[PDB]
Amino acid sequence: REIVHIQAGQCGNQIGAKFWEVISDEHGIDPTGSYHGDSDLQLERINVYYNEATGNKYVPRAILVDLEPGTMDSVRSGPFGQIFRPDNFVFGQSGAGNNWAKGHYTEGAELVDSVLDVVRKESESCDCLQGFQLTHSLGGGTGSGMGTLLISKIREEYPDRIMNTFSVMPSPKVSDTVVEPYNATLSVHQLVENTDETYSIDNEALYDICFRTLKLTTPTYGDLNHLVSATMSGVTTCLRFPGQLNADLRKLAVNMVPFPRLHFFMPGFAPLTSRGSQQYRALTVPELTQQMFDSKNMMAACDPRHGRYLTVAAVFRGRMSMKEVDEQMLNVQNKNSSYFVEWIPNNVKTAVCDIPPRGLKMSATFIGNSTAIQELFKRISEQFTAMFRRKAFLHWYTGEGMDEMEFTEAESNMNDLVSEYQQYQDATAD
Amino acid sequence: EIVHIQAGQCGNQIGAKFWEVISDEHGIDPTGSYHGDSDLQLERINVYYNEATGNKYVPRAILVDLEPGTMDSVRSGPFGQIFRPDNFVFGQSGAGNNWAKGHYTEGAELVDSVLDVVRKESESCDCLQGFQLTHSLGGGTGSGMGTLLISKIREEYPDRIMNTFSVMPSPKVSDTVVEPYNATLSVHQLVENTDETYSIDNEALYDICFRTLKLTTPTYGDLNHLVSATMSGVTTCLRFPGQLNADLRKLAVNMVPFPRLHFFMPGFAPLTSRGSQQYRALTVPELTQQMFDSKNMMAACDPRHGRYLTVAAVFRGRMSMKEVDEQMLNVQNKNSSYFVEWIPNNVKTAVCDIPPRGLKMSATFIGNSTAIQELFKRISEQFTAMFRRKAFLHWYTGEGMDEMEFTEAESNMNDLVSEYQQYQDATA
Amino acid sequence: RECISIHVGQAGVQIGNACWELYCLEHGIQPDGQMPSDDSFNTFFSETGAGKHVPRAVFVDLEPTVIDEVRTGTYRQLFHPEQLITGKEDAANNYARGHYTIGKEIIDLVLDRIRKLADQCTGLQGFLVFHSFGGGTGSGFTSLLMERLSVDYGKKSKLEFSIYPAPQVSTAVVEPYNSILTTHTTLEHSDCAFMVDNEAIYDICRRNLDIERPTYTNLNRLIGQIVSSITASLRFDGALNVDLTEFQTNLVPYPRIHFPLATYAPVISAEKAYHEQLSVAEITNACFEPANQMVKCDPRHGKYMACCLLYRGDVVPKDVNAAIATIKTKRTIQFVDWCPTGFKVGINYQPPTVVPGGDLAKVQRAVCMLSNTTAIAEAWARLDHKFDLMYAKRAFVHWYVGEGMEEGEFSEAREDMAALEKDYEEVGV
Amino acid sequence: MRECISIHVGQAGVQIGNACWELYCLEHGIQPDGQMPDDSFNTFFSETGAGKHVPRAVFVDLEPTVIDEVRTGTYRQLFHPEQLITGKEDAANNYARGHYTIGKEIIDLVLDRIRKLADQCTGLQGFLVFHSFGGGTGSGFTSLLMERLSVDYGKKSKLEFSIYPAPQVSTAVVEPYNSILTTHTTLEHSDCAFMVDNEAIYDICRRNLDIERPTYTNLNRLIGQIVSSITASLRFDGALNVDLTEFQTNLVPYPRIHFPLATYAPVISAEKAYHEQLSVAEITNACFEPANQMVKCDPRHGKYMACCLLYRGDVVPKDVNAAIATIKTKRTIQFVDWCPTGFKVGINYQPPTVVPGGDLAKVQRAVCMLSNTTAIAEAWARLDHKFDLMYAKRAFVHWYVGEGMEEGEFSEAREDMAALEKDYEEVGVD
Amino acid sequence: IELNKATSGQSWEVILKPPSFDGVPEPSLEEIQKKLEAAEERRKYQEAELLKHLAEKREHEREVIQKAIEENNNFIKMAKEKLAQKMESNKENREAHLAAMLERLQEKDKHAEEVRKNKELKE
Ligand SMILES: CC[C@H](C)[C@@H]([C@@H](CC(=O)N1CCC[C@H]1[C@H](OC)[C@@H](C)C(=O)N[C@@H](Cc1ccccc1)c1nccs1)OC)N(C)C(=O)[C@@H](NC(=O)C(C)(C)N)C(C)C
Ligand SMILES: Nc1nc2c(ncn2[C@@H]2O[C@H](COP(=O)(O)OP(=O)(O)OP(=O)(O)O)[C@@H](O)[C@H]2O)c(=O)[nH]1
Ligand SMILES: Nc1nc2c(ncn2[C@@H]2O[C@H](COP(=O)(O)OP(=O)(O)OP(=O)(O)O)[C@@H](O)[C@H]2O)c(=O)[nH]1
Ligand SMILES: COc1cc2c(c(OC)c1OC)-c1ccc(OC)c(=O)cc1[C@@H](NC(C)=O)CC2
Ligand SMILES: Nc1nc2c(ncn2[C@@H]2O[C@H](COP(=O)(O)OP(=O)(O)O)[C@@H](O)[C@H]2O)c(=O)[nH]1
Ligand SMILES: Nc1nc2c(ncn2[C@@H]2O[C@H](COP(=O)(O)OP(=O)(O)O)[C@@H](O)[C@H]2O)c(=O)[nH]1
Ligand SMILES: [Mg+2]
Ligand SMILES: [Mg+2]
Repeated sequence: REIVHIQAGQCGNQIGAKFWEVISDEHGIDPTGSYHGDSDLQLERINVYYNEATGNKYVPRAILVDLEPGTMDSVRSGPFGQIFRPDNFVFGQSGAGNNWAKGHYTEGAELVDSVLDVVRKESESCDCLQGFQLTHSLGGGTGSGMGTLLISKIREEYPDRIMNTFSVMPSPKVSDTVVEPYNATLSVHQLVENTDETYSIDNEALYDICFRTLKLTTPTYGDLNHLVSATMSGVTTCLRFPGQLNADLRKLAVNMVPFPRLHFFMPGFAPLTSRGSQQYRALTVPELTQQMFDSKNMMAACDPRHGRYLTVAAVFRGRMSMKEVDEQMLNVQNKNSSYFVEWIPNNVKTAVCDIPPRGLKMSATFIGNSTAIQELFKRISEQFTAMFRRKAFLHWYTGEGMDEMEFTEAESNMNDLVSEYQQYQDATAD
Repeated sequence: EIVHIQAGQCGNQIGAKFWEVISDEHGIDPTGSYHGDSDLQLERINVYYNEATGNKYVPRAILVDLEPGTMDSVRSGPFGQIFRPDNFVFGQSGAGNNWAKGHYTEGAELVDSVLDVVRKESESCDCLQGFQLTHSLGGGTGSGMGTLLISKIREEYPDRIMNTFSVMPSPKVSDTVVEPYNATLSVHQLVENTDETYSIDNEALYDICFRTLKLTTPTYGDLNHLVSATMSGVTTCLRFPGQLNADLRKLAVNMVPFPRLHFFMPGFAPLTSRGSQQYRALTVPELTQQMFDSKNMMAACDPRHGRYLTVAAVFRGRMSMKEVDEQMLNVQNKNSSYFVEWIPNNVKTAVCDIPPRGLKMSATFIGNSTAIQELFKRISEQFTAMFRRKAFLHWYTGEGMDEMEFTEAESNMNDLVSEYQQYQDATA
Repeated sequence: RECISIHVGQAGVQIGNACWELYCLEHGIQPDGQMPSDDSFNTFFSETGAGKHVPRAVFVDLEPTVIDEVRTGTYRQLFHPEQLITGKEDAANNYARGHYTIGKEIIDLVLDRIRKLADQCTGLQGFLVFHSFGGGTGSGFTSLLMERLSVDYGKKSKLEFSIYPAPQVSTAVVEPYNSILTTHTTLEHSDCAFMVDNEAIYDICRRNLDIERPTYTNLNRLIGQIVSSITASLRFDGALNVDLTEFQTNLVPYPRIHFPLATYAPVISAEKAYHEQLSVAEITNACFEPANQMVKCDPRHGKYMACCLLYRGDVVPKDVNAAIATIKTKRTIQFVDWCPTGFKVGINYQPPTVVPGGDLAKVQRAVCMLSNTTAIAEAWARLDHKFDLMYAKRAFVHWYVGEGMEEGEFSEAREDMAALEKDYEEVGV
Repeated sequence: MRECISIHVGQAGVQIGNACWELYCLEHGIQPDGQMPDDSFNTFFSETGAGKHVPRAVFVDLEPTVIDEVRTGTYRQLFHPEQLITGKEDAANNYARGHYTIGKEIIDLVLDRIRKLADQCTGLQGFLVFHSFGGGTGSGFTSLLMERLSVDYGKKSKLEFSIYPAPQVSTAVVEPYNSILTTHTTLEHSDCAFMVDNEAIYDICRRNLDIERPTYTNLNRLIGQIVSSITASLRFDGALNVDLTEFQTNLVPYPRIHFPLATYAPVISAEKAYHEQLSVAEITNACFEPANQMVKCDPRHGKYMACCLLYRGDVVPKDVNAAIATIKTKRTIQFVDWCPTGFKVGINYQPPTVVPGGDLAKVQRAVCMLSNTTAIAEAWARLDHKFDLMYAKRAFVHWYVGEGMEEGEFSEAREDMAALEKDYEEVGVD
Repeated sequence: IELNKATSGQSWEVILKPPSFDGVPEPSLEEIQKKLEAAEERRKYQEAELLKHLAEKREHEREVIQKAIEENNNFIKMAKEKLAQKMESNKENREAHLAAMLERLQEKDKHAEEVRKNKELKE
């Protein structure tokens, strides 16, 4: 039934607030939290993300978290901002200093218990809690550190529920914060054990998309965030909108996840629009199918053609021909057949929603479990191993009473995931 | 005096016809009252009917079924208003074409209920001869309970005589696979528990309807018409006053030379079609040779493959006793190879001046021929077909049974066939 | 002087129905017991304080049916209810059933009727037993009774009247079993036995009485003539065969060869124009022709041991002796060495009475003929083989063993019938 | 008397039940309230002192949705609220959740309701179970239920109407697992099972009804016509014929060989104009063509151990015989040498009733051919392969194991399946 | 030659040829009853043996209907006992998986403490 959402750190709140903006508009909810939409379907599954408050008002089941007041205040003073319950804003002052160990162990643990106080309170108001949803950067202090601390602390309290995350992968293309690989490596380990499914949102891909495709010379976070928000409404569509399913976070996990550690998903969107740019004319059914499977459209900087798909899920939005949709979908896995495991029969599922996204008459979202993702980790591990080799910026970490051995552990944990990814890539039916 | 038990779909249907056929011959209208012409009809009425003064004539019959269906058919039937309500002994769980259900589990529950009825019906007789059962050997009620009843009756009236109208199944008529299992298990019980057994083969009744009667699509009504015809013809000497003056036990003493060999080949001439059409009289030889020919036998055996141990032959209507006797001795002098020589004057002929309904001259035949082993081999083959692979056997073992009981049934029957092939080969 | 006539089973009862029918006619008794205005007829009738003459007879059968047909008929009044003994169910054509089964049950009750019949005698001559040969009642019961009559009323005579079975006349497949088993049991107890071959009677109702398929009534009308023609001297004031003990003397020399062959003349029908009624020689010569024989055998081939010619009605002795002279003139007719060649003639002057409104017509002259010839063995051999074919393969035996009797008693009976057959060989030399 | 309690498990089960139940109401003049203007239908319908007729049925599901659609439905009044049992959390396509974790919580309450329906049975024949092979409830809960009724009702007759998964008709990656696990656990507890291959139903709509993309409604209504034909012999009583259980005896030679193959004819589009009507032999021949089979298999190549024809509408033996004879000459219908060559025939009086505002047309005469062919074992073999493919790698097995199950259960279930395949090989030997 | 003369009767011997050879030849109730009673026994014994066979056949039925019942109260006993273990093993298993994953999380909660402690040690 219901989903409890946690947004953490600068990026967590930044992406979270836009997700909340996107979906509120989709559901007929205005910034004051009142409803004035035209379709009953908007409210049909509203109970997933919104608490039906007093005076016929709807208010997100969302907890906002940071070890700094900064982003927290911008959100509060944001367009919708007022919409969120102000009791749920669990904020600190200390800062996490783009240091995972400050977040996960020191400054972060001081606020963690206060966070769970609010999370318990939102879990109470549930007829049947489905699970949790976390938005965070794996390169900061709060996002990476305290976000994974919360995972571990929620996981203890709600083992039975689903743990789903939207994790944003660091890139030099975006942030000259040297230690970012360290934070990303430590978080990935925590994720590999504590979440059920993670949508890997690579800032390398995001910059490249805005830059090479969208032709944005100097793309902003606003520009990258728009793609993340596009993607999120996409992935969450079947959960929010009524269709032919039924519509569970668990059912998706059971189908999309063949092996436990391997739950990092490569999202992809089509069409790729520029932030606040009025749409030209709509894409045809094949255009959507083609684009959706293009490396150029992938939310994580990996080539799907350099690997094999264990499982794929595709969501089509708008009032388009499903016979055409199905014709194309098969054609694709009938030529590209060699990019899909023979040992997972019928590994590509397809959903259609007549409710198109704002400003798009027709969109398609892709969710794939590609061994290709090992490229993402390899990149991180490479950058990590470089600094670690040097024992670079390591007193920032050991200064939080941490261990060098914790790093060597994390390093190997990253490597084992690549060895595991490659294992099934290579693996044959015979 | 005679008590009549009818068991199952077949048994009650067969029985209900015999009861409606004889009631016409005896002047008993479907409301149980004498309206006949001559007092010759009432002369031996006490064999089958009781008085409920009345006058009211009630058939000395017990209606037995493990499910209601068939009973209600008779209740709603034409002659139905005739039977004692207190004599419809039925269940609700129908045995469902399982010898095991009928004989063991299900029937056992309804058995004592029926027997108490027969106890009552026997108190009202000055001197009973024995019992008469009409039942099939392919289903559950008539096949299993019918045998079980016979056994419990044997146990209650040892001295009384056991007469049966057993309808032998065929793969042609009916498609219930299990049939040979039911049949063989019933046969095994008949060999030991009855004294006279009229072997009516459905294979034969269908072929008679199909080929001879030109009946393109024969019905049960059609098969049953031929059975009812014979069932009245074989009981002509019991209910009709002639120079015979005989009964069920004298018939047994004279027909059955060896205890186990007691299965008779029924036979009727002419073979009348339902409703249509009568016309034209039969010559004496026409009536005689027709009757001795295989295309007139209710059992599917060629009598030219055996030797007649004993023969009984009732002729009805007005005819020259001379001509009939002349024709019998002519036939015996012609086909002497197929009549046992070591049993003198083993072909007996009876007469009755009152002819049957519609046909003004008929002749019923009862042969105790070694050829009947052909009917058993036919059954034993079908049994062993399924049995070697142990097919459908689960339906029986589920009812508390053992494979041993199937082995025995076939073995006891295979022994019966080997028994017929002793006197089949024997001379004088 | 007195005589008890016992009628056993269906056959004997029906035949005895006819005999008393004829005696009532001859003596002038009404079917009610009364009579109007020689006396010796009493040797068969006992008087009640209400002038009625009750037949000294006891009718037994194991099924009611047959006897009810008497205790319904005009002759119901004749006999008392005690003398007509009936059972619930017959011996089902089984000798073992009649003798061992249904026998034991009824024996004493039947004997008691005979006792109370006997307790009314100045001296009982003997008994006259009527029965079939092939019936389960008219064989099993009779033989059991004959055994008891020999112990209870020992020394007294026995005159058996048995019906020899024939195909043409309602015979059953087990009849030869019953027939010999009875003869083996009824052997040491019978003083004299008269066989009546049903074939012979049947034939005579055809060729002479013009009835193609004769009824029991018709067959019985003929039987009774002979039976009455036998008892002629007992019921009247005759000289030849005055007592039952005369038959043993006059016909039976060897004790076991006690089966005389009878011959009657004339056999006349009513449905035919009148003509000159036959002379003595006419009816005498007729006494040697096999066509008029009571039993089916060749007396032309077989040595004799006795001969008696029993005349009735308008007969004259000179007209009798003249006919005896004529027979020896053309035919020689063989006799056994140890026996004198000659007849014992006896004439009873009472007219031959015929049933009013019957197949048999009015006659002034009649002659029955008793003769013991070795040729009677030819009648036994016919039966002995029928038995031997069935027993050879044990067909039907099960029914007899089932009623108690031993398989030992089948061989025992035949073995004895094989000795009786050799007795006609020892004599017929 | 001769009572028959229906059980509908999961999404597929319930929705097929509704299709069945509306048709049943039509067949017996029953109005959606219960009232109605052959006492034989009582085998399926209980009657109250008010004159309302209630089905002898139970709708179970681990989640509300599907059952709620009945509860607010056009037949909300047709059942008791008591007899429509829903959970709060689905089995998320997991047999181990249906069977253990989740269904354990509902089982007792369900059996308790089945018992209350049972207490109203003067002489209960048995049970009819409608479930999916695929769904976590249709698989796990069903098995749990069958297991418990075998304890509860002992050797009482249990029938199945299972829905064989097809890619074309929804389906999920893990369905082969759920399919194999159920068959195995259910095997002992089932007297006889009617397998329905969703692809066949799909292919029949697509070809005969001309439906480019068939709706569950289009499928389910089709299925209902086949089921009502199988059950006509119980809800109707005719002199003509109609006599199941007797069929069951021919169909089942050995306990484990209890899955007949149904071939229904005719499926006619409610737009085929001139048509009106067909001959007995036309429909009798239709039965022998594969394009009419309920399960996709090849009986032309296998052997037969039984053949049963269930006629309805306007059928006279005269021409049934004629038809049967023409067929028996042709040598493609090869039976085993251990059983006879006759076809067991049953004829109904009540013409096939068609759903107002439906896809099928009104027929003068319909036939359903139940037969025991060795070729059905092809469906097993098909399912098994997909099982083997995934299991070889243990793809998705963690989900089962995590819910309490053991790897052993899969092997046990798989060996059973293999023995069942051998059982069909062995049985077809002459 | 003569015999005797009577009322409505008479008699006389007639000799035609003389006899060649002059010379002529060349029971108890107990034992009938002993024989009758003897056969009655035999009829009564075979009846008794036939009664014995039916009694054994009656017993047979008792045993078969008994097996059918016993076969059910073994099927139900198994199905139930199979269920007992299946439900129990799953219980223990799922709970142990849950108990292990919490120890692991509490184990990592141990690490946290000693890190906060190691920060203090450095200070
Ligand atoms: C080979 C045997 C077979 C089963 C048979 C009869 C059965 C029959 O007549 N049956 C089976 C139900 C009842 C009956 C008939 O249809 C109502 C009526 C007229 C009847 O005789 N009914 C009465 C008796 C009756 C007599 C007189 C008038 C009215 C009724 C009965 N009630 C109950 C039991 S019998 O159908 C024609 N038959 C040739 C068949 O064609 C059958 N087919 C088969 O057996 C094959 C093809 C070989 N598998 C089938 C298609 C019907
Ligand atoms: N002549 C003649 N023979 C008869 C008569 N009744 C029977 N028989 C013959 O006697 C033989 C059979 O004997 P039954 O007396 O009828 O039989 P039963 O056993 O003594 O008597 P039931 O059992 O009561 O019939 C056959 O050869 C018959 O033909 C009759 O009235 N006259
Ligand atoms: N014929 C048909 N197939 C269906 C239907 N619903 C689902 N299916 C099939 O059943 C499978 C999915 O199983 P479900 O019944 O939906 O699942 P469930 O777990 O039992 O129920 P839920 O948990 O409520 O979803 C797939 O193989 C589908 O093709 C239906 O109404 N008709
Ligand atoms: C109750 O009905 C009958 C009873 C019997 C017979 C019979 O067939 C003519 C009947 O008609 C069916 C009978 C049978 C067979 C015989 O030999 C095989 C025999 O010798 C003798 C007979 C019968 N006896 C006579 C002399 O007909 C007695 C038993
Ligand atoms: N796309 C996106 N990435 C962001 C945003 N803010 C920060 N990042 C990325 O997140 C990382 C730093 O994480 P941040 O959220 O600033 O740190 P934290 O607040 O201490 O958890 C870098 O790799 C940045 O590229 C944002 O709003 N959008
Ligand atoms: N001749 C004939 N056979 C019948 C009749 N009814 C059923 N049968 C046969 O009976 C057998 C099955 O037994 P049935 O009487 O139906 O079942 P029961 O109720 O268990 O005795 C099959 O071989 C059928 O052919 C009927 O009226 N006449
Ligand atoms: Mg007798
Ligand atoms: Mg499910």
